[PDB]
Amino acid sequence: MEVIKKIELKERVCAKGTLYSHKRSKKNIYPRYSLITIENVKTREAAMKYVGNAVELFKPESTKEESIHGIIKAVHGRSGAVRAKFSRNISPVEMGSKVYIKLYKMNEDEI
Amino acid sequence: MYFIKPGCLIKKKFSIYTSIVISVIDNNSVVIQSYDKSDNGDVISIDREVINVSKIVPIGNIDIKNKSKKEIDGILVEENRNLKNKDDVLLMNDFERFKEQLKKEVEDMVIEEMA
Amino acid sequence: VYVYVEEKVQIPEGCKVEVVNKKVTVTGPKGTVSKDFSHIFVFIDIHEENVRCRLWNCRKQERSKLITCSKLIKNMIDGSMSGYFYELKAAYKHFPITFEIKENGKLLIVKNFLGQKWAREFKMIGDTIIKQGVTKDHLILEGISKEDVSQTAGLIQNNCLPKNLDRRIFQDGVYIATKGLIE
Amino acid sequence: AINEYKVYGIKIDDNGVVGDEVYAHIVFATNELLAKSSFNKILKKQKKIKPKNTKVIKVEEIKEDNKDLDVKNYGIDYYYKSKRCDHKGYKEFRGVSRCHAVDKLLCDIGGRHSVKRNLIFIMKVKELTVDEIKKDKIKIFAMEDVEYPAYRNVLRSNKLFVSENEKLFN
Amino acid sequence: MIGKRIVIDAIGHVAGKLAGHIAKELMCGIEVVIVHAENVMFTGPIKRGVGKFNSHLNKSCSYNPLRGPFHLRSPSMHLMKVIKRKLPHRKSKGQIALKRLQVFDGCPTEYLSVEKMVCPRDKLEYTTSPIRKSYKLGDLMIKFGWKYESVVEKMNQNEEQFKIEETEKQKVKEQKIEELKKSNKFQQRVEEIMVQMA
Amino acid sequence: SCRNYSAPRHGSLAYCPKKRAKTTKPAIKSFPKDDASKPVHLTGYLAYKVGMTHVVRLSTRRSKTERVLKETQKEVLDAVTILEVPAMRIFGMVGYKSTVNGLKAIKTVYAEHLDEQVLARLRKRNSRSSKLMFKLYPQKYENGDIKRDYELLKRESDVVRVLAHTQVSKIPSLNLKKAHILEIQLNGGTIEEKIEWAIERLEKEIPVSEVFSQQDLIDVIGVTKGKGKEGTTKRFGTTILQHK
RNA sequence: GUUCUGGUAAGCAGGACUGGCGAAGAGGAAUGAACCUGGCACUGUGCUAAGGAACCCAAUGUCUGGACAGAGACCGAAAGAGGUAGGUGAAUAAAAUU
Repeated sequence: MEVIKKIELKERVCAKGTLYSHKRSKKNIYPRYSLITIENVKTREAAMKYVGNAVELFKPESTKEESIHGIIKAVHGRSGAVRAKFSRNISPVEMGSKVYIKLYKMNEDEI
Repeated sequence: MYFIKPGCLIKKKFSIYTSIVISVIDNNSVVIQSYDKSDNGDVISIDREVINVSKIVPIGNIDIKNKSKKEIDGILVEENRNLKNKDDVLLMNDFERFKEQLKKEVEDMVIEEMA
Repeated sequence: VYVYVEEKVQIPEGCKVEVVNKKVTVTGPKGTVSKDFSHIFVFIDIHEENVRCRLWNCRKQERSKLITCSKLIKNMIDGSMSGYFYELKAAYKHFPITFEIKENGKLLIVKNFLGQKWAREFKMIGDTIIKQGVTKDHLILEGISKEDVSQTAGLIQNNCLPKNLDRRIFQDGVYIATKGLIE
Repeated sequence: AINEYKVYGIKIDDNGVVGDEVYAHIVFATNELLAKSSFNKILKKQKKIKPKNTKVIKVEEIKEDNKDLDVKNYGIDYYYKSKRCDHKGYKEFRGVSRCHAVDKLLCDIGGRHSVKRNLIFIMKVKELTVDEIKKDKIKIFAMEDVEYPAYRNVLRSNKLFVSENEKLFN
Repeated sequence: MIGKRIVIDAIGHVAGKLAGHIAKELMCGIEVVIVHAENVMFTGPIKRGVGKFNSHLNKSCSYNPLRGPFHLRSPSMHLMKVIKRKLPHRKSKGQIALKRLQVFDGCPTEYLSVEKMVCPRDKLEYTTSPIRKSYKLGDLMIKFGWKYESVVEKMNQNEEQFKIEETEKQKVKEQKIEELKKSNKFQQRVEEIMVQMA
Repeated sequence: SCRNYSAPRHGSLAYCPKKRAKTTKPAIKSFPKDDASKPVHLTGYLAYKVGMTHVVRLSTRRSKTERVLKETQKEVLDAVTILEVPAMRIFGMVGYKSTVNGLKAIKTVYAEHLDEQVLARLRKRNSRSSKLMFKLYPQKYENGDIKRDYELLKRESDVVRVLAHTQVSKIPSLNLKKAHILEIQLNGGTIEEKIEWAIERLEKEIPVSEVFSQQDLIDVIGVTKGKGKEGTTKRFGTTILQHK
């Protein structure tokens, strides 16, 4: 079963993170950008080393497309969180989900 | 219990190396001589500083009833000579790390059969 | 703010004391007593044949608690070398009060107070025992713990007074006459 | 943080240097602009020269040495404005500089009397020996007779959750 | 992350401070189990706590009490309602989040073996001064009609038995293995397996 | 504005909402405190209401302070109710365990032979059955399942209760062919003693004389007479309004 | 907002000066015509204001003093004692005290 293999392949090679919010103020949301936390990264200086890296959301139960790709654009706040952009806008139903950080840089056009 | 008095040996918050108290100012502040090391190329530096007591942890005592700055630098470099920033497994190259891993992993396979 | 506060109590020849945490326990001729000081912020230890309390950098109302702690420890030591006593005396202008001791000195009954026909029953707290005095109107209480002894005596005194009568004409009662250490 | 400056200045009219006097003023302030402000304030109250007739010729910072961070005793004479009137007083402090002494007073009065730093005025700062000390507070620390243990616990790690069996504090 | 679980021992933590940290995790997809809810600590005298709770019982719906507030009387359920109101519970996202939480008085038998976490920033001895009073939630709730105190004392005695047995059972294996591995019979086979992997 | 004169409320709010009971047969829901200091005994029973009559009794009750010399004796007429109580038969037992959510049942164990009257409660319509109800259970006696069951009850239980049914066939006027079943608690002794006492008595008949005696005080639980839908004047006792 | 006249006053009646709402959206004071920031065609990337930074809810921590009242963060007078932190001026002193 290909899904079980594709997971183990990704698990061995990537860092792990979770999606927790869109970019927002107290009143309005900006769904083009999403906010991520990475496992053991806990300062803004530590987080700067990931700016530019590729990210992937893998979803095996999906009928349309099994994974969405994206890129980390900027650091956010002072405790090591980041801001990222994806080829499609993330649904509110997909918040709380697991994200993979891929250890190589890509250009803003590739996504 | 230890006491904060001239010659107490202290560590600072989230730090591995020892430092030493030189004078007591008030019921909450002290003057310390502080040791630290640049991981960029083993460059050490020792200097004096004023600090609040809520950032330090006592661990022991020495004399220094009378000494000069250059003497206490000597005391400090001896004291923390053995210590290190990080476990070597994270510093070495890939093949060396794997070689070290194998030893542990094989030893378990022996123990689980021998027990 | 006080820089340093210390208080000390000396352990006599026959006595033995231990400190587990903030519980302090005492043993000696008359028996054993213990008390827990976990509700006070203080440092207690035993050093060179003394019991020592200490604090640093404390407020005015914290040092009052340290001192109070030290006086309670002394009462425990004293009470262990000899117990304490309290003396009670019945007083009456017309109706003679009468007393019964029951349950080996653990229960006291009072009868005929101001001519009342119903009885009153009082129970002894902790180690305390009740005994007959020099004439029929006197009672004596004896025990190890100054707290337990004095609390018992107080409860008797506080209940055996007139109610809804003018106390400067009706002067009957049971009163605490004498208190001290036993010889 | 607080710094020490010394400001110099002269009078001018429709023409230059109208008096041959020069006036000086030592001040503790955070920056040069707060220093220059004080110079204007004192001139207008002790003399009657308003800014349009003044020129500042020099501003200098004053700095000590104290390479070994040696601890010294200082006495300070001050006043402050309350709701009632102006209140004078004297207090004693310990530190590694005159500025270290002065920053501790400003903090003290703000804590004890609810006053913003701009309503406090320093009159005199003097360095003292052990025989000179007047009030009770610092004398024990000056005579070198103090030790005490730690009351505050300190965290071992930056992690939010840790295993029950680990060591938690210091 | 969805699919992660965590077990928390509630003893010695200040109630309102732990609750904030827990609520953030529930919103990030973690499943949380709290154990020992009867040992959480509140600051101040118990006298003040009693008055704050009396003012709460007085609140009710004027025209129909079966709509009005429900006043819960178990330590587990009380701490549950403290966490509930630090989440967006009037909306679906909060209702999903709440169903990831379980709270127990004592420790149940299915959770004796599992390793347990703690939150150093919220422990009383870090976050408060020593010179002031405090009380436990188990001490307040007996005054407002909780009826299962004794059941929890019996549970607490089973835990102590399991702790001593497991520690005794561990220390023997530690001794056994450490004394074993110094032997030649062990150190020989290291070579015998390595001959076939070098 | 405040009302003109004071008066009490009409009816008690201790019984609101006043809804209809679910079925006609009551469970004893609360039992008196156990005491290990006494022998094993039962705490309840079932009865049927027959009717009323009156009696005359002698009495000598007066104030202790009444100064009258003579030992006065006086007749009093009193109304009384008669209840019929045929012996109940024991047919099983239940053990319970204490939890943070109250008492919960662990297991139930039944006698080897059960009566037609009790099996009739288990089906809905009496005259239409294949009667294959408990026919496979007796094997559990041969297999030792019963002996394993008693072990579990004896090992882990806080409260023990027996199951008993009533012999309806003795009271023909009821027109009833299904027995009534009640769960009754045992007080006195330890769990082991309680279980042994029960085991000795499965299938046997306990007379009412085991449970109660003359002059005893008892509590009676029942469902009242029905009266249909009714207005406020009768349901709560409110006054009738002005005639015009 | 700053000021004035009549009235015990009033979300009361009536004038003067400089900006508003009327005819003004957006972000902030939980909510509010008029208050704070600041004037609007339509898109994209960066930065700041006012106001925030345990959790609801995007971003939070540190240092030094006070304070124990179901207090305060939101909140009433003349009159006062008690507890505690500091200033100044009088004494006395065989630790200090008033």
